[PDB]
This record gives sequence, C-alpha cells and structure tokens, in this order.
Amino acid sequence: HMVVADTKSLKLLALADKVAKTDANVMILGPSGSGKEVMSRYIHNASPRKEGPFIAINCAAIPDNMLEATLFGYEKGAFTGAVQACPGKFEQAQGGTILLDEISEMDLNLQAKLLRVLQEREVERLGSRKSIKLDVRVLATSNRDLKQYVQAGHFREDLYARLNVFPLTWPALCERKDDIEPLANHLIERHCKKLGLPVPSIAPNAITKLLNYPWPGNVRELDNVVQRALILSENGHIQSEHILLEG
Ligand SMILES: Nc1ncnc2c1ncn2[C@@H]1O[C@H](COP(=O)(O)OP(=O)(O)O)[C@@H](O)[C@H]1O
Repeated sequence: HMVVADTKSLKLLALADKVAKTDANVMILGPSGSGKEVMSRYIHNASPRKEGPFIAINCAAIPDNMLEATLFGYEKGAFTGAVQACPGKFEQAQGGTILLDEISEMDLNLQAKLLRVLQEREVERLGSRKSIKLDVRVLATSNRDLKQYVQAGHFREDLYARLNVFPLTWPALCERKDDIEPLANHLIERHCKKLGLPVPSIAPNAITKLLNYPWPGNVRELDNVVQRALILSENGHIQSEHILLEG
C-alpha cells in the first residue's frame, strides 16, 4: 500500500496508472530510499497482470556473482558450483511482472543477455540450448542517470532505449515534503501492527522537526528515525525529544 500526499507525488501516480494499464517497460528512477519499489508493486497491482506472480531481484545485492545464474536459471553443470538444475527469475515471473532492481549493476555482458530476452521474448537457462517462451512484464529501477551511464560506456544504449520508453523519476524526500507526515505515521503504524501494540500519536513539535530535516537517506532514514523514536518513547506518544537525526 502506497501513501502519497504531495502534489508532486500525486502527479507521478497519475502517470503510473497510465503505464500500469499497458505492458510497457517501466523505468523507475530516483535516489536510494525513496521507495522506487513500492511503486513497482503498485504498477503490478494496477496492471492487468495483478493476479499474476510478482518476482523481484536486486542486481546489487546478489552475492558470489550469482546475478546471471539466478536471472536466467541453469542446468546441472553450467558452472563450477552448479550441483543441481534451477529455474530463473524470468521463469518464476511467467504471466506476471518481474522487477530488475538497480539494473545499472549488470555487467555489459549480462545486459546483452537481457537484451535478447527483451527482444525475442524468450529465455534460456545456462548450459541449456533450449529456449523458453516468456510472457513477462518488465519493470526496472536505478539510482543513477542511465543516459550518462550509457555515455560512460557502462550501459548498452540499445538496452537503455528499450527501458526508457516511459521513465518515472521518484524524487527525494525533501523535494516532496508533503509526503513526510503521512509517511511517518504510516511507518509508526506498521511497527505497532507488527507487535500488536496500539499506535501512538506524534507531537506537533515532532512533526516540524521531521519536516525541516533534508532527509539525505530519504524514506529509509525516516524509517530509522521513527524506529528510534518508538524505542525511546517506549511505544508511547512521540515528542520532539525522541526524534534524533544527524545534527
Ligand atoms: N510513497 C511511499 N508509501 C509507502 N511507503 C514508502 C513510500 N516510499 C518509500 N516507502 C518505504 O520506504 C522503504 C524503502 O523503499 P525501497 O523501494 O526499498 O527504496 P529503494 O528501492 O529506492 O531502495 C520501504 O519500506 C517502503 O515501504
């Protein structure tokens, strides 16, 4: 469930609904921590493939260089370490939506493999010559200007141009300050609901303290400050004294 309130955020959801209805590749830009994922799910849930699978994979957090292996899947013996066969994330997302989180972290070669998938609408596991028909809607995210990243020669221009049909730039928290208060209360609410506690209120002085912080870590920091405040207030009424930022 996504909560927006700023007129700037409302304009983005207005666009999001328009692409959700289609099968177009959506590219969600913006800084780290602005929740450019909870929007992809929104796009999924607003898409005709809502009832379908929703497969997410973070290309910047897959250890032991298993990004390629987990995306396409592999047969037994495709590489040293492949003791078993394994379906790829594209196969798991059949009839639904796949999210390529932080897509700017794919090596140039993996981007070439991804391109063929997008073009031919088919995938083949590592060590398999047999192609698998794919009916999958593609979403992707990046916290870096892909255009200049293409210009830097670290990203394929053709891949960028296939993913930049309908870009959406989810802005920093300080450029959408009207999102801050509803967002804070939502985070308070999800933690009290996670521990069966009644949700407490937040003081006026606390809100102002929250509004006048630039939030360099954006919503992922807001979540921290709130968790911190809930610890300090012992799940009670949050005052301007339980809110510790970085100043
Ligand atoms: N508009 C929003 N509504 C509700 N939750 C949000 C919103 N924006 C960010 N969040 C929260 O911020 C957290 C981080 O979002 P995430 O999509 O992981 O950011 P990023 O992908 O940019 O690192 C999530 O827990 C998410 O619930």
